[PDB]
Amino acid sequence: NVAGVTLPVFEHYHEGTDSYELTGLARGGEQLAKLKRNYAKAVELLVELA
Amino acid sequence: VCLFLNLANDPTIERIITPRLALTTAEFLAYQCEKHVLVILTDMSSYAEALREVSAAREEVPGRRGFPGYMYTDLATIYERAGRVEGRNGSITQIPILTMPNDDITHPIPDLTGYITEGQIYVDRQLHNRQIYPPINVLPSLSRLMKSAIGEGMTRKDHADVSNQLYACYAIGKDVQAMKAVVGEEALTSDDLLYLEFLQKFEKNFITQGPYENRTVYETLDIGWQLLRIFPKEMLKRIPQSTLSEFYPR
Repeated sequence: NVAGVTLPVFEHYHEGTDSYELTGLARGGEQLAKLKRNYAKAVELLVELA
Repeated sequence: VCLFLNLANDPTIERIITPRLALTTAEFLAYQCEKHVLVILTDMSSYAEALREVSAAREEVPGRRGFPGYMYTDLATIYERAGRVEGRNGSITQIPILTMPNDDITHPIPDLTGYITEGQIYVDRQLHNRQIYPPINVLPSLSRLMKSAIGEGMTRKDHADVSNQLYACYAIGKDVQAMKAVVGEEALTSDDLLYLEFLQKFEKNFITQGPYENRTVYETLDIGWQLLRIFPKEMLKRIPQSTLSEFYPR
C-alpha cells in the first residue's frame, strides 16, 4: 500500500525441497555449490527488481 | 467602568442615540481628565438596522441594498472620534463588534466597517464547533499597526519574530494535516509529526484559555517560546540567530 492505490509485490521463498545433488560429474561438487550460491543471491536481487 | 444599556424593547430611535452619548462621555474623560479610555461597541448591525428604519420613516429614497447612501458618512463620524491628541496625555481606543448576515464577507456593513477602520479580527464557526474557547481564527486575522505598537522597551525584544514563527509553524501544520489526510500517515516524516504536534499543542494551550485565566503578555510569550521549543532552532528559520543564542536554549 504505497499510496491510496495498492500495488502487488513479491517475496523470496525457500520452498524447502533442497537443490539436487550431482556428485558424479568427475567429482566437482564444490564449484557447483559456489555457483548455486551465486545464482541464489542473484535471484534474490532479481525478485526485488521485479 | 461606565455602562450603557439599550434593550431591544426600548424605542428604536434610542438605538442611534446611545453611541453618541457613549462617545461624548469617552471624549470628556479622555481629553479633560488625561486618562486612557477604551470604548467597546456591540452589535453595530442593530445600529445599521435602526438607522435604516429612521431613514425609511423619513421618506428618503433608498440607497444600496435598502441601506441609506450616507451610511458611510455616519459610520465615519462615529468611528473617527478616537486616536491621540498632541499635548494631551490621553487616548481613545475603539473595538467595535458586529455580526455578518449569512457569514457573507461582502455584506455592506462589514465592507464599510473594514474600509473606515484599521485591521480586522475573525472568529470562525468551525473552531467554535470544535468546542474551543475563545474560537479565534488567527489565519485570516490581520493587524495594521502591529509593527509600531510593539518594540524594545515597551515590551521584550523577542515579540515580532515569535509571532512570525508561530504563524508560519501553524500554517505549515494545518496545510500538512490537509496533506496527510490523503497522503497517508505512513509516508510522513518525523518532522511532519513534529508539525502535527505543534498544531495540536497550539490549539490546546495557546488559544484555549478559559473565561477567567487572566494571561499577561509575558505569560503569552513564555507559552509561545515553550511551543517553539519542540523543534530545533534550525527549523525555526524566521528567528534571528542573535536571539536564538539567548532564548531558544531555555
